[PDB]
Amino acid sequence: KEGVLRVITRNSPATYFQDRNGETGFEYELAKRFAERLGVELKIETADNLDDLYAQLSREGGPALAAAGLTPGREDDASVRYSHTYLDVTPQIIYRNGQQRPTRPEDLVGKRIMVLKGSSHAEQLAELKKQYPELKYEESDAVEVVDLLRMVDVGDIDLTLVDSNELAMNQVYFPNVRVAFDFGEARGLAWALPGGDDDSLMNEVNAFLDQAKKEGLLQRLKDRYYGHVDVLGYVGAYTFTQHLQQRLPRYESHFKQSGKQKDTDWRLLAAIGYQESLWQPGATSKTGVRGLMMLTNRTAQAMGVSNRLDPKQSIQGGSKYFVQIRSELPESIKEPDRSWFALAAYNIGGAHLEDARKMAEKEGLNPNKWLDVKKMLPRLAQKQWYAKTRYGYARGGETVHFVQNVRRYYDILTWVTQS
Amino acid sequence: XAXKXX
Ligand SMILES: [Cl-]
Repeated sequence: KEGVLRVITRNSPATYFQDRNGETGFEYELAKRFAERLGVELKIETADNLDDLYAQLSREGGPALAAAGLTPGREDDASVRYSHTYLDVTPQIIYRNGQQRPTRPEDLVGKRIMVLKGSSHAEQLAELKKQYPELKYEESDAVEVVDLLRMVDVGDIDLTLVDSNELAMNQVYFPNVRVAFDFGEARGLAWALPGGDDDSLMNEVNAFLDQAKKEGLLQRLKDRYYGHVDVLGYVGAYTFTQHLQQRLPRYESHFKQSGKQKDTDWRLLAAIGYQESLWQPGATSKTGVRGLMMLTNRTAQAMGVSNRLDPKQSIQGGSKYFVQIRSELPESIKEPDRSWFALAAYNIGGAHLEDARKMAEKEGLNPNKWLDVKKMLPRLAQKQWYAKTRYGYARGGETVHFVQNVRRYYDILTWVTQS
Repeated sequence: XAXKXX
């Protein structure tokens, strides 16, 4: 029996990927809402590159559709069909703060440029190269957009060309990146189906996207993912000690009792709570976490938490979760490294964390050393590396920040106690 | 084609 919608996409922060709670992404969620409408089960399939994505999409047989933040192209060529558009974007040239802002397309010449092989943007440059014959740019399959942005930020390439939205989601993780200029008109993104004699699937796709635009479902989606967030930045000792005085006193006893109850240092628990909510029991994200220990509704349920907003329940729930995560780690990993690993899993999920341990092993490092694995973690955001892993993309550098941040708060709390 | 993008 069918009853399964096969949707091909990119494994990327904007389209689809795995976080600590399982599958997520603007594309994924939108496609599951659709599958739910049709009364079928969603099957995500990822493509190696865009050329492969399109190769897959048009060979019988053969995925039902591609949800991948694609731009329509020629219409005309009924060989690939596109949907009604769900997200309006604009391609922008991206440069690096410090080097000189290119102002006119012509300025692109004699700079190192990289784009996704097989992309709309490679085609914008291909066109441009006729107007300016000595334009040169590179294109790769071993690279996603999050790679391009990384490369410009660190200085390995000078320019790139990406959809405006891809910035709206990653810019915050790349403090050096800058928009030079818009390069093209605003266009809508659309799903791609194969052509095409049966318009049944397409008619239903577009029926979905039309209504989903009036339910506001697209704007909700647009806000829940293209609202920058993730791991909070280290606040400094000025702010922290102010909160030692102003906030900790209300929660110190909840932290202590949980520590007692679970046989762990209560100040590590408190550090976690600080890096999570700044010790604010009413904190929320549109990512679905809430409370002092920023728990998901699903995780809250599983730890006995009938009210995520009760700081005492949140602190027990999250502490329980952290210590269980740490008991489930391979016996190979000893303390104190065990706890650092446990913080990493608390954030990035065990599965990715195991990815990093394996990547570490193969790399000749010690998978039981937090110093080693934490060098592997950031590579989960590099296509060349994550594509060779079981669960794929993960913004692992933020997990590193997470862990090291909790550890600083942990040190200050240890110093300030400890008579 | 075309197509960064979710
Ligand atoms: Cl410890």
